[PDB]
Amino acid sequence: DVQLQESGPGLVKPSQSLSLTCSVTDYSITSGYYWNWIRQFPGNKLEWMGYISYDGSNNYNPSLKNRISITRDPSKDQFFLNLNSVTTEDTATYYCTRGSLVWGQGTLVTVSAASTKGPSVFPLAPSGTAALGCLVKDYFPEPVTVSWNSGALTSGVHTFPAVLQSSGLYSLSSVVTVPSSSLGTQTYICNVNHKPSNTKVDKKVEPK
Amino acid sequence: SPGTPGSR
Amino acid sequence: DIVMTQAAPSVPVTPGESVSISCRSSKSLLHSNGNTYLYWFLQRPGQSPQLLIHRMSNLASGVPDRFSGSGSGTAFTLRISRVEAEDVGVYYCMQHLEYPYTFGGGTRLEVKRTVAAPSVFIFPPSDEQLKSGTASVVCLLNNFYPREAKVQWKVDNALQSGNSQESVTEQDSKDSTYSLSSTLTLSKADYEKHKVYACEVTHQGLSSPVTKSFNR
Repeated sequence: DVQLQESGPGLVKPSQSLSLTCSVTDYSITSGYYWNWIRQFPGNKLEWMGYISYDGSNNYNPSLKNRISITRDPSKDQFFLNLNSVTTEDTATYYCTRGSLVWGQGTLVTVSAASTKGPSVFPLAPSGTAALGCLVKDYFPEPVTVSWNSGALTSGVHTFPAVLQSSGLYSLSSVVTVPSSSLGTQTYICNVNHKPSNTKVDKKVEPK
Repeated sequence: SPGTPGSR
Repeated sequence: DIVMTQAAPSVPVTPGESVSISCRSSKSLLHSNGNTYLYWFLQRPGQSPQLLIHRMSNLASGVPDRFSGSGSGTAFTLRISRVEAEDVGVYYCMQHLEYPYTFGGGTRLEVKRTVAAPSVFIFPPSDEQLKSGTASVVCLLNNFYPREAKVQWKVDNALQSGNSQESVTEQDSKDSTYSLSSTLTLSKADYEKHKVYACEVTHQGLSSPVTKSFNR
């Protein structure tokens, strides 16, 4: 089946260029269709950026026409987005699409002059059922992923959306509700992954 | 047509 | 540019029942070829948007037939019959008549369920964090419905303001509930000056506002 996948950096500095690639599997980009870039801002507003057609002809959103370039490599079934002179306003999740029907998974790009920073991981200790968790604090940029007991624990897990603190660093909590009688039989370890900083942290959470 | 052109 | 408007930010719906979502355009989307160029998308939490309806009333490939579209000129409706848990997310209309293609602001579909009170937990700052000079106090509200919930931080019976941040999960598909995390952030110095830390929760499912607290 036809599938699309975005690739590129997750963090770009202002004034520099954003360069994303859409790799198309099981379809030749010369065979038909428009091949679009669509982005979604924080807050969820969607914007159509432009397309490249099956013949390589472009069509750009007028609001971006001066900064944007959409090109392709038919021999590799790839098409590209280049956005010049980026600002903080270009922070968004970028999707490539074939027409309106086939979508990539999206890739988050943060535009900021701030340095990559790994999280601190603090326990939220448990005081029928007991709640416990991990506070994943002071990381940049998004995203982090959190699993519990290496993925063996999924039931009752809530990993909250990150909040942007005034410092410009993110914070989130991941919690799990658990039988209070299992606190002495099963250990609870949160596995925190922050790919942008190459950080992997396992934190054991035990009763206070 | 304003729609996405399909396979040629 | 054509301006697309979705008047409703969200709509609640009982599972098994039907719901209509409205969209409007600033210009007619009818073309001389007879088609009206209005598309509908659903974006489920954590997922890419997916096409539901193209050209106003045509069901897209691989989409359940409980989704249908109708309209005329500048007014359009997506109907979802027999709403199920998998239908939660944000529904967007998009005009496809003229470049640039433009999207409505979206309408979130909420599954309506019985009122559920949150289970509330308070977490003091860890000893590890307290070394850093900052103290984070966390209040957890677990598995509640509806979404509206007030969290009041009280430090020695004094009402806090502008020193906490909240986060809410997307409506899940296992029990149609929300969960909420509230983090009170203080300096270690300010934290150690006080004793009683309290999180007061107001919610429809509670008989009265519930307070969870600890002594430092």
